[PDB]
Amino acid sequence: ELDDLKGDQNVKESQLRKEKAEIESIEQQLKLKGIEEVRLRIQQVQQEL
Amino acid sequence: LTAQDEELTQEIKQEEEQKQQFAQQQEIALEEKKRLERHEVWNLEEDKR
Repeated sequence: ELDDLKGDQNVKESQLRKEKAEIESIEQQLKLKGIEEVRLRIQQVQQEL
Repeated sequence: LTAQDEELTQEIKQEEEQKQQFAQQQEIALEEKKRLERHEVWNLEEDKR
């Protein structure tokens, strides 16, 4: 039971990290939005992928 | 062989952790690609909340 609970908690933590990163991404896109900026950021995201 | 087994255990554990790290980064990169693609303004303002 302890192992199952810890696994679930770690899954929740991973999702929390993902949501934090997506909030960061939303803020970054809000700051950056612009045709040239959008092109550069799309290129950066493609490179990261 | 016990020493080598311990080394392999640690290495496999760390490789799985790095695999999960890459999976997280890949998923977030795909999400940011989506948000950079279409419906940027309203999606950016709506999602953050």
